Amino acid sequence: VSVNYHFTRQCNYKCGFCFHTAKTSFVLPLEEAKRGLLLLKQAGLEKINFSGGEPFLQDRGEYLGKLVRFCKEELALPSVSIVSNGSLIRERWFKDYGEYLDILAISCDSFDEQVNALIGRGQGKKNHVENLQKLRRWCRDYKVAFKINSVINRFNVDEDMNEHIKALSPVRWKVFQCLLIEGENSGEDALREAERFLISNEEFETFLERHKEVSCLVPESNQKMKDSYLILDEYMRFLNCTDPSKSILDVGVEEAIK
Ligand SMILES: C[C@H]1O[C@@H](n2cnc3c(N)ncnc32)[C@H](O)[C@@H]1O
Ligand code: MET
Ligand code: SF4
Repeated sequence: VSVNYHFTRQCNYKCGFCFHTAKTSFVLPLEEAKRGLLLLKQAGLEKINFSGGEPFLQDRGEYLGKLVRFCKEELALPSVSIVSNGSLIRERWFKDYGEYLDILAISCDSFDEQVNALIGRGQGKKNHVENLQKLRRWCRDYKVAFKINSVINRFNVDEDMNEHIKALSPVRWKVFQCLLIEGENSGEDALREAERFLISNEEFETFLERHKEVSCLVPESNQKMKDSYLILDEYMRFLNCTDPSKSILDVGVEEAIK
């Protein structure tokens, strides 16, 4: 019914906890991605979420825009979403592709710009929060629903974001407990080592209680992510958050799900 397509692993940020790291530079040929997306449509997909990696990095966002247009215009998917760090989104992308996009979720873990910088949620300019605010205004002007995703971690577990989130008035505020995935952000050879970012379930629940007045908050605990977050990787193989499947481009959707 719903799928997270991490179609690229390249990114311009350096988030210390990143759980889907730059292990490859492979992106499928556009027509191959279209072929697999059609299979998903034929298997009953109704909601697609483009992720990564940074979705807007590949071909300056043009690759992503073509797949978004394909999903809306050719596959007639009623819900097409992107999750992005926001830093590379050009207004021209909205002009060219925004009519095909339902939802843009921007990842922002703190409203203290210095906290984002220290976490690696940036590329040096230390203006990640201010960019989030501009993207809100573009979503309003181009009629795209705006969501914000935050990873709750050691450095923001005590932050009060109530007034900041209410002022941004997002459709949904998705709040992820920092998640460890072996081979991604855990291991001597991993590109990231996220252990120092982790928080306990009790700490996570405390953050949620602090923000109980935010009615658009939606929590994503570790257990929820393990139970319900499905990944389609850059080869269109299925992965979970707990070897990859065969690619749907080889064995089809059904055999790949097992
Ligand atoms: C796809 C979503 O995953 C979030 N994200 C990135 N790394 C982690 C992690 N270690 N734990 C939980 N969420 C994470 C991104 O910030 C984005 O919002
Ligand atoms: C592993 S996160 C992938 C989506 C995007 N890079 C973000 O952080 O919002
Ligand atoms: S979590 Fe950070 S480093 Fe990882 S892909 Fe998203 S923006 Fe890039």
